[PDB]
Amino acid sequence: KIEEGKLVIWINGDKGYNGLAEVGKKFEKDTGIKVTVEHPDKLEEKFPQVAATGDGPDIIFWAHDRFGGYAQSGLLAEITPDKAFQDKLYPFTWDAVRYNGKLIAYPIAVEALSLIYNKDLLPNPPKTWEEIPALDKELKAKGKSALMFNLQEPYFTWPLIAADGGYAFKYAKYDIKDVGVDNAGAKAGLTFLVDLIKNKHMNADTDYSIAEAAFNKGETAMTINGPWAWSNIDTSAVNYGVTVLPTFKGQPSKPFVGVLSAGINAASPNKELAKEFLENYLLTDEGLEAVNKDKPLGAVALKSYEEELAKDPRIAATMENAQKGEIMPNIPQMSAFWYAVRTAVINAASGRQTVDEALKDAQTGSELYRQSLEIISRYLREQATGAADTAPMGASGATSRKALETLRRVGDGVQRNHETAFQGMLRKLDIKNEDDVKSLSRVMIHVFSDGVTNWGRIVTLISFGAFVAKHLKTINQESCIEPLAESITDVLVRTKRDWLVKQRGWDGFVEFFHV
Ligand SMILES: Cc1c(-c2c(-c3ccc(F)cc3)sc3ncnc(O[C@H](Cc4ccccc4OCc4cnccn4)C(=O)O)c23)ccc(OCCN2CCN(C)CC2)c1Cl
Ligand SMILES: OC[C@H]1O[C@H](O[C@H]2[C@H](O)[C@@H](O)[C@@H](O)O[C@@H]2CO)[C@H](O)[C@@H](O)[C@@H]1O
Ligand SMILES: [Cl-]
Repeated sequence: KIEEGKLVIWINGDKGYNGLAEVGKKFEKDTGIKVTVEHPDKLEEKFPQVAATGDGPDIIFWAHDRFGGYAQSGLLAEITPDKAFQDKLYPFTWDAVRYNGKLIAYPIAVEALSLIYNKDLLPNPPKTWEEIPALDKELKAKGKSALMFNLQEPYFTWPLIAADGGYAFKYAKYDIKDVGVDNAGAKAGLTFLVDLIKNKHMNADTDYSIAEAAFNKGETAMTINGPWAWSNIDTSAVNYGVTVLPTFKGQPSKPFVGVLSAGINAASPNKELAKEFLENYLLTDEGLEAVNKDKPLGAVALKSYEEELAKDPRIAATMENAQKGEIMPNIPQMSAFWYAVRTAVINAASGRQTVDEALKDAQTGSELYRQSLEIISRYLREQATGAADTAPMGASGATSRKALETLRRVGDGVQRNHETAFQGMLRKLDIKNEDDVKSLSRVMIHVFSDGVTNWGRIVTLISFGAFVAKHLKTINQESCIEPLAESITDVLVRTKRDWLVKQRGWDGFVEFFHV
């Protein structure tokens, strides 16, 4: 599906895509290979959908956080630069694009949010979130507002949510069992935001465009944005500074740090062309300058050029915020985490849910994959061997234990009553190895995805997995069970995410079958 002898590149509409296209023309000069740069809407949602069918761009640009998802689904080429090239970029940038030990992208630039303030309105920007209300009242008396930023994307609100002890996945590797979305710190940050809105210091409908227009016209004294934004402010002749984000309850705002990264599509027939492009045209002083001059990249991964721009106090401020922040995890569940928190912030801001209701649903949504896997993996393995897993359930272990106990009753019942259809389907598929299992997964993915949503169909999906798992054990294919459990889990949580959260996840399963 992807055309050989050219390069199609996807990059977000806020990045320097005219600059990248100029690096594209220089490549075409040397090679006679045309480079098309596109910035489609939602490209971070479209890439996984199209790339799975062997379609999409040759190169996708996004922050590193989405790339583990892409790599796990087999959508990215392993990149293998030689030592001489690896040494040209900061090790910590390479770390951002490492997944299960393999480099899955080229790092381009380190991004963090800063407080951007209009020096003519606000000579001294506020050190604390707590002083922004009184600053707003002072500025409204003069026909201005204190602060506007994008309330539609949780990336911009996260630094406040995280300040007093909100976190996504705990680090001390990343404990995926430990989600800090509905703890006291997260509640405190989101409550402060909702109070700002309730008190008319901010408007819940403010998005990227409205904040940018209002700051760049000198109507609001402050915004929160990344380096990409600076170009448009330079154009506006607002006298702006870039500074440390305000503290909350005495603690730094903790922005989620992104490394803008360039991944090669696994389905691309143009991998050597993509590698030559990214290594020897883009990731050079001249290539990054071309992009940076269009929309600023931040602290670039390329040591030689980072040194040249390091003296810029806007970069200095970006790295001060990044140091108070945390590098985003690249784990496959990041997409689910962001979707959950996006919904929680929009709903709390709008009044559709209270902060407690919004962050509860977000915690459920963020924990959904790992919780579902634990139940589904334990059911298939204990069905297959006749022996339960001794290891303790961990956090939400009561939910997991009671869901496992319910599924034992209800799942054993479907395997007994539907033995005929299950044996029939198992006998048709000639399951004798991991290849046969992967093929089954593809079919079962289709049949489950295509049908209606209720606990019975969900039990049927998991119970068929149990039925198959018993087969795999008896034919010395036990190593195929975990990958089957991961397949079932993946399609369950991806295709029924909203319904599952609406039911309070596995608590709803336990209550629905309570007798
Ligand atoms: C495992 C399965 C599925 C199935 C998957 C499947 C299919 C093919 C594969 F290769 C692998 C997995 S993933 C999946 N996920 C959800 N539901 C599924 O099935 C149900 C229908 C169903 C079938 C059999 C037993 C029970 C049962 O539903 C009980 C139920 C339903 N709704 C509420 C409450 N209870 C459905 O789609 O609604 C499936 C679909 C049809 C099906 O059998 C259909 C009958 N066939 C006749 C011909 N024979 C050779 C074969 C049998 C079977 Cl065995
Ligand atoms: O809002 C959730 C969103 O946050 C990040 O996306 C940032 C991106 O890193 C920046 O490069 C810039 O474009 O703004 C985006 C926010 O609108 C995550 O990278 C992304 O995965 C996540 O969905
Ligand atoms: Cl409100």
